[PDB]
Amino acid sequence: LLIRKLPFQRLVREIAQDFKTDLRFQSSAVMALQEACEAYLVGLFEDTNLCAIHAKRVTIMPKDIQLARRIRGERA
Amino acid sequence: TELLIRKLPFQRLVREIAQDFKTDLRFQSSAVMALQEACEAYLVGLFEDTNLCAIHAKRVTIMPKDIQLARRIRGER
Amino acid sequence: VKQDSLVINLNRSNPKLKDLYIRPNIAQKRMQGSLEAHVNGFRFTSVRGDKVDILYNNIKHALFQPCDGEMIIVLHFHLKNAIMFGKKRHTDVQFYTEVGEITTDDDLYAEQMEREMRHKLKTAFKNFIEKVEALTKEELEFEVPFRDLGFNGAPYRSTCLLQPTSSALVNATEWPPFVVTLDEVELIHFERVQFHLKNFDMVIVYKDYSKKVTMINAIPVASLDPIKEWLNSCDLKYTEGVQSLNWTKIMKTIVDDPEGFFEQGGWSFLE
Amino acid sequence: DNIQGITKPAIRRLARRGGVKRISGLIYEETRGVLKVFLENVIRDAVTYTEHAKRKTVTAMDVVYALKRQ
Amino acid sequence: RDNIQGITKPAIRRLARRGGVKRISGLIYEETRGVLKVFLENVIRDAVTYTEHAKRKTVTAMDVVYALKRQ
Repeated sequence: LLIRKLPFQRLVREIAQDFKTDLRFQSSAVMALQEACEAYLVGLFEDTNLCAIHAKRVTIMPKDIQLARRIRGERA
Repeated sequence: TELLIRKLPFQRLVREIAQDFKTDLRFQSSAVMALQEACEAYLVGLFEDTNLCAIHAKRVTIMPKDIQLARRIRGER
Repeated sequence: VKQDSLVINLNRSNPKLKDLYIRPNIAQKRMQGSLEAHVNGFRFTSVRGDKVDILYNNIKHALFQPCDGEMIIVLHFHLKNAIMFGKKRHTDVQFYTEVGEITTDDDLYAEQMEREMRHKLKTAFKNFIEKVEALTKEELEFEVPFRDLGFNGAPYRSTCLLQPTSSALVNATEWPPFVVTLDEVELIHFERVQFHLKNFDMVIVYKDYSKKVTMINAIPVASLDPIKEWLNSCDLKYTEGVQSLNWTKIMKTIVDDPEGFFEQGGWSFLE
Repeated sequence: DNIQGITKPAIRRLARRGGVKRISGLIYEETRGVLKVFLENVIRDAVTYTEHAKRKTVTAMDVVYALKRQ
Repeated sequence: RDNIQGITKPAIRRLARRGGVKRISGLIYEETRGVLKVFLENVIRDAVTYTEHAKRKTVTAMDVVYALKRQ
């Protein structure tokens, strides 16, 4: 709902070339991955936003994402 | 394995929380040690997240604000 | 607006309080001082000779923030009319004392010291308050916030703890403080309220439509219901939405045509 | 292309729904990179469910499982 | 009973030190105390749930570890 579908799957397929390596995705599943991502980034941004607030900044910076992801246990 | 909390007061804490439950409950020593090993591990890890936060605020001393932020991102209550 | 003159009396009755810092400052240094309650006003005696006066008839809200759960104890005055000291004009003047300390990386006797100062300080403050309330014939009252009704939010781009009082929604422990008089609120509207969201913004719209809306950002959903319940006990109506709305545009639209706004069904557009 | 699955305005919309008031210009690439990592981990975990069963086609169901591992 | 008061300030300092905290505000001990009591309560609560599902009155280390997987 929040992202354009077309460029998103161009990313899904571009990723798909690294695995089987012959893979084709059911349309329902491409849609389910987009849904999953949108939710992930929104919630990430919610945590990012809190980090900026902690630092007395309106604006969020990659500093902020990196802190959120660290505490979330994503990338050390 | 290290156990920075003294075992005896930790035990009372576990048995206090043991009321407000099945009023007859016993705990195996291994079960109490497991809880203790878990708790100290949670606190240490939480203190790391906390300290990151204080750094983010350009501070060397951690404050409840730091803990609360950290716990909030983690999804705790 | 010009004030009246402080009426000071020389006599047995002069409720006073020592060891008090004044926010905001008179310099880039913290001016410690003493606060004195005279016939029609408050005198603050600083060490450096700097003296600030506050009139009981200029006090809009008088807040007392105890030290429980805090590192300080506060007297807060929200003023009806901004008064000028230092460079700027200040609607908010407060007085605090610090109760707490910082360890670097078990001392027992020193903990009796702790609770006793915390007890002194807050007895000092209650006994002073009880006098001043009596000097004015209970006509000026200290509103103590209800901590059980509290919630955390980010009005100012810090995350503080906002607490209701009888007449107000309040934070007096962070500078700049946050004071909102409930009687002046038209309605509340909550934004970003939807499942899978851990945080919502709360929008405060004033009866005076010229006044820009006051935002409280990134409040935990868990607090959404407790807050609503408080809003009702205040006869403050509220509404919900997923989307963040442009309020300066909405308020512009309304103030520029206050008539036809209420021809659409008014605030019903919030549903 | 130079966009990895996400357009600058979609990033702004996403961040907007998160409580974000303002955006450092640096965020778009940070968001894009971070998204590629999350997407990979989930795809990676998914196709493994697909070849645990024997299929060369990933279904929606293969995605729901990949997500209950995180 | 307040036995959350028995978990000691030096204990909290020690734990903190290991988390790499250099310096500490005074309100950390009550926050930490509360934080711990909540966490502990979740695990014990979850743990006894495995204990009566097996129809037992005694909590095994097994109950405790399974509960931690929920957390």
